[PDB]
Amino acid sequence: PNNNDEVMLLQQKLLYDEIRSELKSLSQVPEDEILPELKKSLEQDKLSDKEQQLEAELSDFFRNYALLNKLFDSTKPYPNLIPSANDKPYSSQELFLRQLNHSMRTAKLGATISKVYYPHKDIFYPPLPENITVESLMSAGVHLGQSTSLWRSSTQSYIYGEYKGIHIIDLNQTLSYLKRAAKVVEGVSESGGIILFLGTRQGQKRGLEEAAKKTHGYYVSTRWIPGTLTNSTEISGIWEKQEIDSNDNPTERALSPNETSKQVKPDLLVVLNPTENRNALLEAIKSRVPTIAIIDTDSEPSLVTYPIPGNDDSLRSVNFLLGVLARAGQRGLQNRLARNNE
Amino acid sequence: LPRRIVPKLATFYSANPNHEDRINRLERLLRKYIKLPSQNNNEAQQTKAPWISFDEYALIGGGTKLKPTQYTQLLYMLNKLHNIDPQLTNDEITSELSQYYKKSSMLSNNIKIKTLDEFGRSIAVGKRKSSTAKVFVVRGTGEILVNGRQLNDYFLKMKDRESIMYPLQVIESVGKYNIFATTSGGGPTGQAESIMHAIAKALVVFNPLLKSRLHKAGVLTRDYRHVERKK
Amino acid sequence: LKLLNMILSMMNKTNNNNNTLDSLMNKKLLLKNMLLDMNNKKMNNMKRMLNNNNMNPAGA
Amino acid sequence: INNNKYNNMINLLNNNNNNYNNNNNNYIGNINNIYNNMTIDNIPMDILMYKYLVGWSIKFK
Amino acid sequence: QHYDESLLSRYYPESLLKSIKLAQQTIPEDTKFRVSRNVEFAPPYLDDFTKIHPFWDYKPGMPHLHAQEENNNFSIFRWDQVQQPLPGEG
Amino acid sequence: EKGVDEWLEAINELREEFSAKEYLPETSLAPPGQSKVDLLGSKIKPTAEQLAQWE
Ligand SMILES: [Mg+2]
Repeated sequence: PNNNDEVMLLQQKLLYDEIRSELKSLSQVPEDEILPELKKSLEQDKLSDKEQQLEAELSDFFRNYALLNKLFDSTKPYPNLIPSANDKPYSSQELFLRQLNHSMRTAKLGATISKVYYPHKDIFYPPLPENITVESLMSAGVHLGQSTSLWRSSTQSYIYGEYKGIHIIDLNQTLSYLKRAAKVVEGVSESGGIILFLGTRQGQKRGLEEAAKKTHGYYVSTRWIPGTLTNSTEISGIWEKQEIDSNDNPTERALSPNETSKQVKPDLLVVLNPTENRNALLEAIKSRVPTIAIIDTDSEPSLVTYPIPGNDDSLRSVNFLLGVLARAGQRGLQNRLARNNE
Repeated sequence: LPRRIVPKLATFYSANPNHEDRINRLERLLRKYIKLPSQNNNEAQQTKAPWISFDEYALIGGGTKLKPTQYTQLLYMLNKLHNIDPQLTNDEITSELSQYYKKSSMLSNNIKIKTLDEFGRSIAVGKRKSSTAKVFVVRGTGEILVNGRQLNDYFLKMKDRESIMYPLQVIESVGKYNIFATTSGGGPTGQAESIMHAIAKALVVFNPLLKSRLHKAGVLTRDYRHVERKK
Repeated sequence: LKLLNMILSMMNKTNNNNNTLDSLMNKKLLLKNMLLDMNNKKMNNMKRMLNNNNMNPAGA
Repeated sequence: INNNKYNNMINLLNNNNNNYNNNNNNYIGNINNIYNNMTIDNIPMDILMYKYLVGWSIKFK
Repeated sequence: QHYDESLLSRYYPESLLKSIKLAQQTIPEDTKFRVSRNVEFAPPYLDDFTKIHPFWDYKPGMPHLHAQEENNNFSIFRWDQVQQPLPGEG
Repeated sequence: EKGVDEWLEAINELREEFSAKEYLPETSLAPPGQSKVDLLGSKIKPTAEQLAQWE
């Protein structure tokens, strides 16, 4: 119906390529071949009233947009695609875009998929704490504790039993502890506190980064520097701070050097692997920072304010519990930004 | 309305908050455009990779905290985004990568294409030990003059004559050029090899496609060895 | 009138391959191409002028 | 200071301050514009070297 | 650029106008000044050189290599203070 | 003189198009259907005899 519109452009585009190709052909020809013959023609020609019109219209048109102009100043998708000729076969890039078109429309015809676990959805579509069931926790593997040989008997009250040489964590208690921990994250988020998510086991970064992003919090996936909280001026003083309003938007006010050296202590610390982060837990205790952590059967519950009994070795179990806490924080943040609007 | 002071970066409590934030920004781009195919000219080894130096990245990537492996990780992601097919790239990727290109735009190059002179002669200079040689190469039939004298007169050693001929022997053009060589300083060996070096540099103008063969033969490399005062 | 004859000649060379969009469409497409070739020349001259002054007054 | 002079010239060139002569001469324009905001009150004292004692060793024998 | 005496006489002192007139009669208006990249004669900043700075210039009356006064016409008779205090804030 | 007529019609249409917006070389003078080309070759093409010797 409107294809001709695009055809009109392509016509010019083809013509432009022709003009450019033969501009380069004349750039090779020696001047001795063209110049003297060209000048001789003018020596044998007489300008007419019309010819003179362009003698000065082009002089100004070239003395306005080529010489007396500002060289600088003080199709949206894939705009650099070089389409192939209508007779030539598709280019590699065009085949990729032709396949992308198929992927959006046709590639998903025939059936829909239900009741299938997709790992990424644990991070991007975590459930709300009130909708979590024992089945959901069990599906994520949260009940699978450590070997009975590695039992830290201080966890006895969290254990449901032993099965296949491991201790089974009581998910009924996990759910109650998880709900309590989730409410704490929501409260701190709704109050404007700094929430730090600490996890240093391989693969946890993706979950940790999204959790911080949706709660406007912070995360550490690589290494907890011993002294980050107790020796904060020697480790974190150099890094930049900022002032923000009740909507979490940067105020842009420059900060006095006094305000930029003061310790910035987290209001809440979430630890995915506490057995490998004793340093962080002890600093949190020394600094009076409440902490949440996943407590496996070989982990010490009393080292944290709000333990969550659960498997800490599986990325699915960790990302499931982290996702729930992250969404709880998000709801607190959304309730704080809503009360500011109204 | 109430205002509070918070860490600027989500990675504030990490070892290097500045490097981790920059890596996260690049990782987001590599995730958003995971599908985009990569250059097939990478097999052709395109000669474009002007990334900032480790020291320059330390200004923006944590300074002393910056570790070499962290810089290596930045380059692996900058190159991967850079190697996306040019036709299928977008502005977002290029905008992010612009900040990491070594700044060399305000300045220009100092090399002008060499060309034959008004008489069809290629002029090059060569140096060996204390000797210097200025040769004039033109298309001819294999006539050579050294300081106005016959080659056998000026150079008595056949090995010195063979050195002068070697660059022409590499391009199999011994009978295709006339050489007018002028040399001064040092002795016979320094002058003969200085002429050899100068002929090789003068032959590249006649056919720049043979430079790689001349470099491989070793005639375009200036010999650095000179008499060293004992220390 | 090389100002005009050179541009007429350019279209004559393209007319060889041509062997009336060329009345207004090609004519415009040529003037614009020339302006982009005359603007790159002016950009190159600026770089030469900037590289021949002391862009770095205090240290470099 | 180096970026203040480059900006001054870039602006003085983009504003055009004989096309044939526009390929030989390098005169950018009025001295005032090239050195705008570069005076004796802010350039000299900031570039002076060896201005701060940062170390000292006194030996006796 | 060459300026008429009227304009130049409203900004520069009378003592310096004769030098400006002679320079505008010896340097042609079409002079294409070149920049030296070997020797830096001028300072890194703009200065008309019409005023003597109390710190960045030699002190009037003080002896030094380029003092133009005769040896019996110096005007520094007290030596208990630093002759040239630091410029600006001090 | 149709030649001078169509050339003078092409020069004034261009004037209006450039007048519509601030004239910047990269943007105003872009190829048809192109956002902008940057104002940024001397890669001489080997002659048939030069290429034959290399082969
Ligand atoms: Mg475990």
